[PDB]
Amino acid sequence: SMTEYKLVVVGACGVGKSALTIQLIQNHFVDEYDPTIEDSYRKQVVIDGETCLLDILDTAGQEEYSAMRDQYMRTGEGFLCVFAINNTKSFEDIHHYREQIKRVKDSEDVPMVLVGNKCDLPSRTVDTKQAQDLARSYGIPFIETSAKTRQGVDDAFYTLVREIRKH
Ligand SMILES: */C=C/C(=O)N1CCN(c2c(C#N)c(=O)n(-c3c(C)ccnc3C(C)C)c3nc(-c4c(N)c(F)c(F)c(F)c4F)c(Cl)cc23)CC1
Ligand SMILES: Nc1nc2c(ncn2[C@@H]2O[C@H](COP(=O)(O)OP(=O)(O)O)[C@@H](O)[C@H]2O)c(=O)[nH]1
Ligand SMILES: [Cl-]
Ligand SMILES: [Mg+2]
Repeated sequence: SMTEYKLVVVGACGVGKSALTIQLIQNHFVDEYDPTIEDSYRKQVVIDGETCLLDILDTAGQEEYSAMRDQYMRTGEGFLCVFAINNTKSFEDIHHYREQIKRVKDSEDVPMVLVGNKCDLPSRTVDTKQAQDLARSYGIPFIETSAKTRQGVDDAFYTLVREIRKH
């Protein structure tokens, strides 16, 4: 049988959670996808010779989902923690996303990948060095992405599957 992986995409409003997810699922860039929509998407992929069924939850942090947030997160096997390379606040928020994931999962060994999105844009305010130092402090990988060009997007999700395997 195919190995099934429940992945959860988190991070500040506007970092590109939806754009990243829709690239993997539908192979196109969506400009300004409805920021309020939270849904799960399924995709079959081959990673290192293993057929994987991915169930990806694209979080939107809306008030209507707030009561059930912990129940939705607890079934996640791995988390993509996304910031944008032109938004320092989204990078500062990463340690808070990790605080909440560690709380819900009651563990410091939750499979996780740090993702720096929008690497196509010129006006960078967070360097790869900063993100790699943060990832190293957590013992997790860092992957740079552009949801616009699709560069690195699959590497981010596939890296998270490899982290879930180690767990
Ligand atoms: C464009 C809309 C959008 O993408 N988002 C809306 C807001 N959102 C979000 C926010 C905000 N603003 C937020 O403050 N937090 C919380 C909460 C509610 C409580 C404590 N810390 C945070 C941040 C700073 C980590 C969000 N948390 C989560 C969330 C929660 N509650 C959780 F328990 C987890 F285990 C998570 F993995 C997790 F990520 C989410 Cl879904 C969304 C926000 C961002 C998205
Ligand atoms: N140039 C560029 N724009 C992006 C990228 N990813 C997302 N966007 C845009 O950034 C905004 C926020 O993206 P969205 O996917 O809605 O973020 P979410 O709130 O995290 O789901 C939208 O206007 C997207 O079109 C990227 O890699 N490059
Ligand atoms: Cl929430
Ligand atoms: Mg979204």
